[PDB]
Amino acid sequence: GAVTVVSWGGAYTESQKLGYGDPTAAKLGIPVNWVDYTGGLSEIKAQKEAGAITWDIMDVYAKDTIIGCDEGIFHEFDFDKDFLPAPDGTPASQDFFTSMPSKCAVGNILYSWNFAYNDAKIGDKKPKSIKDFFNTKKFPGKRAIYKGAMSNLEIALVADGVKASGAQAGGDLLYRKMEGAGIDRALAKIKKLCTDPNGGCVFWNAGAQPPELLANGEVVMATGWNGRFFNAQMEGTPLVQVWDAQILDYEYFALVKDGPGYADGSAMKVLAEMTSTEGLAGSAKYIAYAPWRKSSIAIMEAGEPWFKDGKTNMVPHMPTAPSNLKSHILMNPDYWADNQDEINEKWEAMKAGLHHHHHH
Ligand SMILES: [Cl-]
Repeated sequence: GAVTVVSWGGAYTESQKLGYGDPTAAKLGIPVNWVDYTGGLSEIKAQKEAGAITWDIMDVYAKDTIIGCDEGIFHEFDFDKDFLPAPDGTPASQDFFTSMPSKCAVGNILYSWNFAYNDAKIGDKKPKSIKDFFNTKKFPGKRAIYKGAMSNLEIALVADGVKASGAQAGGDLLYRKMEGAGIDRALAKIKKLCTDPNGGCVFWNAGAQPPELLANGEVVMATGWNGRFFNAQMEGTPLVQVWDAQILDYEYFALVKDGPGYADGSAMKVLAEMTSTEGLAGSAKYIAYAPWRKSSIAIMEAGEPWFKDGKTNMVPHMPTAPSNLKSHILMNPDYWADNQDEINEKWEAMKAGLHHHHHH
């Protein structure tokens, strides 16, 4: 019987299907099918409440591993029994480079939220910083920003000169600066950008939208996920990514309880093989996302140039390359799991106000 995996579409799903889904299906004799979504838990909640679950494995935001575990949607793993050791025998828990954020999480890749511009359209002056993203005098034009508050509030505060630390024990220091007053400052900063006659905002939802909006000249700068910009670059689109105040984030799979392949073990078998050393390394032949396992990282580095063409080196494009980390923020999934409802109420009220005050 087939196992249904849910992911984010475009170049990301392609990297997963080619890197590890199709090989897993062929090896195990369990078909592996892909469904596109745009994140969150609303679809799976609706399916679960209706007693009609058709999804088996979900590729999810870090915060949603926590929420989906706490809501009883996802299966709590027994990590070293359920996931495969590295080839040398290292147990999975020691091969995955850090701890899981929830008992329901298993890592796949690391990715960055950053921004890009179209070098052929932007003009002679070239954006170089997150402050440039907000600078409508030096860089007039529309921006694309993510539909949700998550990521936007962080970059807004850093563009306001509030300091992030990047990764360190306890998470990024930025989050302690995102209490009520900091949230209000961030909302004001976004509102300012979106209401400025020399700015304005398009809110993107699907990961394919930022590169498309830039390729078509609909915005002058767009936030997005680095792998989606990378894919467009490798297709010949003259985008340039800016990594100042990039947010380093961790992606996961979760196993849906009571999905079609749950009781019979087929979904778990697929998941264990997709998240193997070889599978996670294989995905990085297609997209600039870093494998979660140390063993997979070592394979990629030793195998450079690792891109599918046998000539493009992948390490300099990775979210974790030192050059790309110089001023990064480390995403905090507990912050967003805990506070997204309260924040979203204020975020959506801000967005509704953009319309109500907008003159045709
Ligand atoms: Cl894409």
